[PDB]
Amino acid sequence: WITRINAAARMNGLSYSRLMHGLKLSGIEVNRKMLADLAVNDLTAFNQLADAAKAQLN
Amino acid sequence: SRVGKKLLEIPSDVTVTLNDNNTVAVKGPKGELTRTFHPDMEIKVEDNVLTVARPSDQKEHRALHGTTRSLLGNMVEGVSKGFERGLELVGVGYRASKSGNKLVLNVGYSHPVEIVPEEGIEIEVPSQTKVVVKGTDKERVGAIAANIRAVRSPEPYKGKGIRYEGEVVRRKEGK
Amino acid sequence: TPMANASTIERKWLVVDAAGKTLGRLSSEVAAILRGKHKPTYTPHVDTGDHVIIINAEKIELTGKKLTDKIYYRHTQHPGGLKSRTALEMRTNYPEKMLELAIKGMLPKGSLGRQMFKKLNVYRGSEHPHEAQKPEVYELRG
Amino acid sequence: TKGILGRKIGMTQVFAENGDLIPVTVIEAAPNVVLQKKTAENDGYEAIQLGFDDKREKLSNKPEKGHVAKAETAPKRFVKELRGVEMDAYEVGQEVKVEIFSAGEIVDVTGVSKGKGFQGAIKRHGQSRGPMSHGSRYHRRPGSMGPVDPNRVFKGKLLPGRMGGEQITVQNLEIVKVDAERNLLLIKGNVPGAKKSLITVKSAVKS
RNA sequence: GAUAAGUGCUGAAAGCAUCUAAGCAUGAAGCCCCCCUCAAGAUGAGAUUUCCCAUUCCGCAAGGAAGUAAGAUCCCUGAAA
RNA sequence: UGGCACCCGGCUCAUCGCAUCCUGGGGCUUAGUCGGUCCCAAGGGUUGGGCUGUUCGCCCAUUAAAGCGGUAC
RNA sequence: UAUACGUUAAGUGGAAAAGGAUGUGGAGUUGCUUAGACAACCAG
Repeated sequence: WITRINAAARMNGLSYSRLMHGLKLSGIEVNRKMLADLAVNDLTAFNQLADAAKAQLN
Repeated sequence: SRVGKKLLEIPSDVTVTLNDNNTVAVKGPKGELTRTFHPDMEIKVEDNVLTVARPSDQKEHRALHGTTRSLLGNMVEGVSKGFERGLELVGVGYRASKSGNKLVLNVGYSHPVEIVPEEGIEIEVPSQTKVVVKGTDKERVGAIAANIRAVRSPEPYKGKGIRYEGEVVRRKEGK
Repeated sequence: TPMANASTIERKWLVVDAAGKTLGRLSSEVAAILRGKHKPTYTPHVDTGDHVIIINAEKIELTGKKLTDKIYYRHTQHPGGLKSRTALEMRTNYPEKMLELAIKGMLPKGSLGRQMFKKLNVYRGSEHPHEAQKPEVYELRG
Repeated sequence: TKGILGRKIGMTQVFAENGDLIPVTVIEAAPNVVLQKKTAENDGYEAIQLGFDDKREKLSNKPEKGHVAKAETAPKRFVKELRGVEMDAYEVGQEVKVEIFSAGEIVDVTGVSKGKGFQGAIKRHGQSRGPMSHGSRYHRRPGSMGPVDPNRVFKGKLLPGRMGGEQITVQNLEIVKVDAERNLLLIKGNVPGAKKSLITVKSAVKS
């Protein structure tokens, strides 16, 4: 799950560590890596989550 | 004053063109040379003078710079006049040498040696105990003189051998 | 219950030039691309990589004095047989083999690693014959 | 360079002009015919092909007849390639004859040696015998088989096996006499191979 | 063809010098080629020349089966093996 | 009822290290003839006998040379 | 293949050093010291 999330995040410009820190800080959005694997199935929502994390990260 | 950090004057009768990779083609009456330097080397060359400074105080420019600027004026001389060099091969039977063109030498050592001179140099010396040579570039003329110096070899016991311009022959404990 | 992958994949074609780039700093990225770690559908037991074409492989670069000190050894299994080559000869005589060795040393061992290695094409010079596959240029992100 | 193919006939002696005696090997070589010219832009290296001996129709299949169709000739028994020769003095149908060699010219001879079958260590590699008749029970055996530490046997250790029957070359032989009416060459010395076999004569490599 | 110990010419820190740092030459029975032999199971399984061809059945297509072409083998007389 | 240190040779087959015996290339210290010394170099080569327990070993005659060692003698 | 400040150029980093060593970046001092060094170059 970590490897897949890392690849999906690097497809957006973020890295895994920065994305996880932003998610942990942009509220929490408790999301197990298993359920954040949804990058494979529906990539659009994963981009929304990454956008929120980026918005809080800066 | 570092060896090379000077203002080298020139007769202003030569041609110079510049390109990238420090490709500086210096021509004129006769010579045409091109010495390329690493790009960090700043270039400051006027019509005749070259007031090149050092980009940095570290050894890539605190020491190497003095190597470059100096030799720059060298091309001008090599472009304009030429160069000369001298030698001697003093010996009892050291008259063996070339009768023009290619070199042919019997050392008295029972093996002869044959060499053909290259382009860019002229040799005008009838008596071969002394050697006088001329050319266009100091580097090539020095190599040529090195060629003829290596032709003959000295011996310690006897006061005879091959020497540079005005030089003595090695002497050792031979008895 | 995540999703694995089984034969329902597509492999793209990428072309990377090796002009100026150092040996390892390019080989690592190329190996990572070859294993297929750059896509979210990664799978350890299935090949999901792409095809990598390298051009201008003879203009590679090495830092320091390695160009005259790095030595490639091999053994012929006979007594006293230990052949050696300096990096300069490897660069000026077999440029593609040095790149192939560097990339191959960075791939997992076993059947899948050796089958992964078959997707790499290395050419000396700036011309390749792979035209019908429509290669797409790809710069080194790292 | 230049070369030709032939068949060995045997050995004899010849008296030279000053009155001394020299051994001679007789090579019989009917004229050869070129069959193919391999070029760089089509095959990757300059070469020519030569055929030597005629064989009747029954001992020939359609591919061989088709191959020899281009240069009009009967099917040939032996076909060999020569490379390094000048490629502008040959045609597809040209004929190579023994007159190309002149008496007193150095040459090379390549051929396949005889066979001796399964042979032991002493005859195959020229090793030594153990002592006899001093309480010793060691004769003709290969010898010790390495040291103890490696826990294995090194490659290259020589052991009995099938002997002979491989290509070899003899260099710097010279020609004593040549005649074209019988297509015979007389080399000085020995030549590898059994009688009636195939031997190739080439120009000197060392020169 | 480059290289070791060495020999040099240019020229540096450092106006001088200076075979040494950027450079350029020469230099060993070692090192790669040249000589000889094996070598595409090199699964990366290469190349050129020549010969045979689009057979019959069901299955309408694919497909699968049978008899064959070029060519081999079984069997017999042997030995340069 | 002292003193104070230590804890098998021969045969048949070979292979490796260089801390080089010969051959190659050098400085040298050495008229040349030579010889001594010190660097670089492991490719190849490096002997037949008599007395003898081959010893804390003698001799004979050759060769460009009759190297030192590791591999459970 | 994060963000800042310095060191090292030899693969030191990747065992433990006597002994030897112009390798040597900084913080010091101590000299003579632009009517004046290190090359100065002309001149007992």
